[PDB]
Amino acid sequence: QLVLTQSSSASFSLGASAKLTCTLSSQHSTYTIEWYQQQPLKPPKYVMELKKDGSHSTGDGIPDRFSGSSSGADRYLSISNIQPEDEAIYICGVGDTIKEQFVYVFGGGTKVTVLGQPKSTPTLTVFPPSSEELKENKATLVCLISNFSPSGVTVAWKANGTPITQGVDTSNPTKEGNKFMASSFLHLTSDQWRSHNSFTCQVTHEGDTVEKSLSPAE
Amino acid sequence: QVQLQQSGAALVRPGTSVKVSCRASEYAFTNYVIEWVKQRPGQGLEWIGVINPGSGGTNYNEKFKGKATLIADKSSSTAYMQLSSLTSDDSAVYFCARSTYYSGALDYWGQGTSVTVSSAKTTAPSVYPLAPVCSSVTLGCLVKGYFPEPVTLTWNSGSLSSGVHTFPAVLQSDLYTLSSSVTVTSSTWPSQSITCNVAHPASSTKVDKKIEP
Repeated sequence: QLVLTQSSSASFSLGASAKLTCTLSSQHSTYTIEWYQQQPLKPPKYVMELKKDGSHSTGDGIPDRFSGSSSGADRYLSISNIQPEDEAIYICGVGDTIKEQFVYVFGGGTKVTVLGQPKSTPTLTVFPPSSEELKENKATLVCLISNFSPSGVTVAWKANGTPITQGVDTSNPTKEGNKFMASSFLHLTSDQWRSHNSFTCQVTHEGDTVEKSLSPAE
Repeated sequence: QVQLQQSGAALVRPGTSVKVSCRASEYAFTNYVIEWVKQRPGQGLEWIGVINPGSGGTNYNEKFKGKATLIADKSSSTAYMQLSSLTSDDSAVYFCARSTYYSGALDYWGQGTSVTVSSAKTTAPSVYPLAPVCSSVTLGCLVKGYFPEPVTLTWNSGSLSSGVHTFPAVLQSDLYTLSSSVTVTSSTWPSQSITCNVAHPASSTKVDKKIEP
């Protein structure tokens, strides 16, 4: 009945001190836990082992800014300068061996957002339908959205000046280094493509709008 | 030096089973436990089980008894996890990890194995060269209507690595589409042949498309 309780998500302004909490079930208040760091589409990472007194044995590649504290039930992650690259889900685990039978248990994780960060504006790459795809009476327009932070964009397409909802498919952002990247596609027919005079990929990021247009005429 | 290397992406059919493999290296297999963990939807991790590779002694999360079977092969130095009678819920990234016989930290982790449980139709990608519309030029490559994931996409078979961006895939009606861009100098393209290389192992297809002006 071992139960690590964490809070779903935590927000700290950059540079400031971040203390994270893994409250242990009252019954097992004495246990050593591990801490783990999970970034999206990457194996989680051993951060430290953390005893009931405060003793912390930080794992390899865990720099000085990460430290450990303990307070009865609760077990703490302290990160000195809440730098951009610390943005992650912090998951704590515990091990128990009742009768030569070992069990390991994870808290739900805590999603750390770092705030007061300067933004990067999305830059746009658009491609028109290949002659090859056109020969097939299909036209996919391609909007590639790179070098943006933080990860939230909304993407819309317009045909001349009118929104297109139909045949629009937009990716989830993915972390490339300290910025993000996403794709959007507008699935038309070759005629729909040859009819219009323009088509527009519109990207909305943190109050800002970036637009790049194609001319089918070229 | 100490790595865990897990078996590749697996497409499994609902009601069938899958064997995922985790090979240890650059430490003594028999003097550590291999643990297995499931990436949970949204956020979090889910403990499956532990093998002691010396004795074959296994424990499990109650929820994985009858579902997960952990074997270990001393000869090959490889820990295996059988997952049985799979449904959509078993579709996840699974991580083998290593820890001390002392019930401690999962210190080293594998790269993950992505399991897809679906009955959707394995479909090779239609691949289209994306020449620039209308000193330097950005070329593209569209990978339309493939299933399952993954594909591997390179430029000149990895020989062109500088200026490559390969964008996250979208998924619509059990079909993936993905695009990739590269920026070269006008002295390179089009005087040199430049191809995107799209391998889809599940359909056993490989395509190289030349970008022509």
